[PDB]
Amino acid sequence: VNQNAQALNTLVKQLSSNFGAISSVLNDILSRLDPPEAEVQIDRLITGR
Amino acid sequence: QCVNLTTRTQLPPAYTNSFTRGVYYPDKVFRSSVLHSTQDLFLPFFSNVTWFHAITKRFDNPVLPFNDGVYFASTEKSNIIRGWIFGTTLDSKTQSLLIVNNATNVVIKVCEFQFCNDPFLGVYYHKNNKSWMESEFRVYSSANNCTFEYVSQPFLMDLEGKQGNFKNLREFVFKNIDGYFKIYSKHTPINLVRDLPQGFSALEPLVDLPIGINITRFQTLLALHRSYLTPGDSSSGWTAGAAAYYVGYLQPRTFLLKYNENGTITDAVDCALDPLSETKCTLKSFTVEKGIYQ
Amino acid sequence: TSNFRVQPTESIVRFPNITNLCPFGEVFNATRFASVYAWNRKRISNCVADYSVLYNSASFSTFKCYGVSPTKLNDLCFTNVYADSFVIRGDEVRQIAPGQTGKIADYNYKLPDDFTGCVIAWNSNNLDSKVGGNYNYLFRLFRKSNLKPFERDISTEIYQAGSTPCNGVEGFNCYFPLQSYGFQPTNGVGYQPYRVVVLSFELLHAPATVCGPKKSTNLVKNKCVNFNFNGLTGTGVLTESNKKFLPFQQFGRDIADTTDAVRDPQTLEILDITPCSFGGVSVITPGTNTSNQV
Ligand SMILES: *[C@@H]1O[C@H](CO)[C@@H](O)[C@H](O)[C@H]1NC(C)=O
Ligand SMILES: *[C@@H]1O[C@H](CO)[C@@H](O)[C@H](O)[C@H]1NC(C)=O
Ligand SMILES: *[C@@H]1O[C@H](CO)[C@@H](O)[C@H](O)[C@H]1NC(C)=O
Ligand SMILES: *[C@@H]1O[C@H](CO)[C@@H](O)[C@H](O)[C@H]1NC(C)=O
Ligand SMILES: *[C@@H]1O[C@H](CO)[C@@H](O)[C@H](O)[C@H]1NC(C)=O
Ligand SMILES: *[C@@H]1O[C@H](CO)[C@@H](O)[C@H](O)[C@H]1NC(C)=O
Ligand SMILES: *[C@@H]1O[C@H](CO)[C@@H](O)[C@H](O)[C@H]1NC(C)=O
Ligand SMILES: *[C@@H]1O[C@H](CO)[C@@H](O)[C@H](O)[C@H]1NC(C)=O
Repeated sequence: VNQNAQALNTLVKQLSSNFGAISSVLNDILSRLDPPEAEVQIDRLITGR
Repeated sequence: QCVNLTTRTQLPPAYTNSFTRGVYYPDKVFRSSVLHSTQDLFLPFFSNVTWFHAITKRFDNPVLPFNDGVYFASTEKSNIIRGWIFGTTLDSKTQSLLIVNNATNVVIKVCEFQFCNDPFLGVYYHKNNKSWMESEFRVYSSANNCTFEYVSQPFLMDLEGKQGNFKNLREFVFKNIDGYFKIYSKHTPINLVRDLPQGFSALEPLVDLPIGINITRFQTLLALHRSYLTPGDSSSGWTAGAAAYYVGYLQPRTFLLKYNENGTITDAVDCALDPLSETKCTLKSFTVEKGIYQ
Repeated sequence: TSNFRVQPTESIVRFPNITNLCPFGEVFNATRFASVYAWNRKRISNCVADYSVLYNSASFSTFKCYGVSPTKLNDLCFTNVYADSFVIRGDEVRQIAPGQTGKIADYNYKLPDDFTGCVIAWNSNNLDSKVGGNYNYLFRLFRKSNLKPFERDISTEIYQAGSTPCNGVEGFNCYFPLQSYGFQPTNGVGYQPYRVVVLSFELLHAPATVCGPKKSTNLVKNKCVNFNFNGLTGTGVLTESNKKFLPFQQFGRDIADTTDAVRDPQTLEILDITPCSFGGVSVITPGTNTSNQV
């Protein structure tokens, strides 16, 4: 039980990482930016997750 | 005007220990029933804090370095402590903050000041009518220019000397980050006289001001008592009264904070105090079972 | 086979009720601008700013935004916007930007590596050209060390090129770091003066002081809706909450980083946010051979 809960907690906590982008929230990247500039940072987030 | 006070005897400084004091709310987010790790400027646990007691005449008004931050704790019973000045040089060449709680109200003015050598607030006591009225304002000579000013709403306080014991403790944290002067405050009723209490109480944010000035030195302001009993001029005819305050300095540290169901900090773990605290940090818990841990 | 999701019914925008306008007139329509070595900084707060104007009008020479897109500036709420004003040469317009080292960048004005703001520059040759030479604008050339970002130097001391310390003689290998621009109408376009303003804004969890000219709508509850609380965009179900926010707190993050509670700007109410319904969808079949029912 402890191992399963720990694995899930790590999986959920991993969403907060930037992985190199400006922010870890997609809704913030989608605003503040035009698609050609947003696509690269969305790519970085996709690769990390 | 400025007068250099006399009849003051210098004594060696005194030091005491801060037992789990100086913890404040780091940000404005609400969290409940969690253990949260924060890296910020904090007062390390079990640390030397310089203790000043005005009682020789013990006119304790020394200029002190600001450093990265300040934790100021005053045990008060007669409102002797009034305010503070914060200035790089304080010679009117470099602009200086002043936060003064005068009889009428709190006044937060950032203005170039020609500060006096021995600033204070002289309150006079009359025997024919038993009352205390502020009369002397020796903080500064003149104000060249006032970029920032603020006067609060008027209020009335006793301003009367008390012959009892210290009954209230006022804790403040002052910081200058990102051109912002942040003041955190709290007050707690305690009956201790000469000992800093050993307990935990978080400090809620009080005010964030966009002062945006360079500070490397500060000074406190006291309420001077003058009456018929004390004869002499302004430099000699006075008595200090009874007051006590403590000064400590902030350092960059990591803390583990526990929130309860109501979202209030109840306990904290200083991460680099000793190995057991480091294991508590690593395990993200306040209880550690038997074994060997990396 | 697939997945099931409930879709939003409507969208709601809740922005603070401020009718004040931001003093862009003082910034751009100023009769005089300071020198590059001492740039002028202004703070703009508690006002509504429309960036649609000043972008499609006045024929600004350069309008370059780092970290934001101008079309979206109407839809964003900002905290503590700063405006920096100075006058430079044409080619130096390139130097003032993230990276892009140059004499102006090295010794006059350095932008931070991580920048979120808009640089506006326009040609003011007619205003700042004198037939005898506009010498009121000066620039720094010789400084001991590279400037840190968002820092200015006003020290005027004789620069020592090599050995033989100057001691205020301005002799051989001793030059004044400050030199006067010579601006005349009969000059090349690259040599013509240019007026530059830099708008820099900080995105912070603190309540947003400046907000775009976007209207608000009525609150709706108990339905899957889109919400735009102060630039915080999300989709979910809003309900009344019993969480006990302290007055300084505005958001709630629960255990992870996602927001689960919020404070309505206009009515100061605490709202719990829940995700819309989702789940898998499965098909039970007895086999196409037996039947086609599922
Ligand atoms: C206090 O002493 C300083 C230094 O000696 C002097 O400049 C100042 O005039 C004195 N102030 C008085 C005597 O009021
Ligand atoms: C620091 O704390 C220790 C605790 O034993 C004390 O002896 C000492 O006087 C304090 N001050 C300094 C400057 O060491
Ligand atoms: C306190 O300061 C305020 C603001 O300068 C002033 O208006 C008021 O008269 C002062 N009161 C006293 C007791 O000096
Ligand atoms: C400060 O005051 C002096 C004297 O009135 C004046 O000459 C100077 O320009 C002022 N400076 C500022 C920044 O207001
Ligand atoms: C503040 O002033 C002190 C003394 O004048 C100086 O050493 C320090 O570099 C200054 N800091 C800033 C940020 O200007
Ligand atoms: C939270 O506040 C309520 C209301 O005062 C109180 O009854 C309750 O004991 C508090 N919870 C804790 C853990 O102190
Ligand atoms: C400057 O003044 C002109 C009128 O002379 C006006 O059209 C323009 O909007 C003004 N600009 C600002 C930023 O106020
Ligand atoms: C405007 O907002 C304030 C809170 O900031 C609120 O108290 C007030 O009732 C609102 N007025 C309107 C026009 O809704």
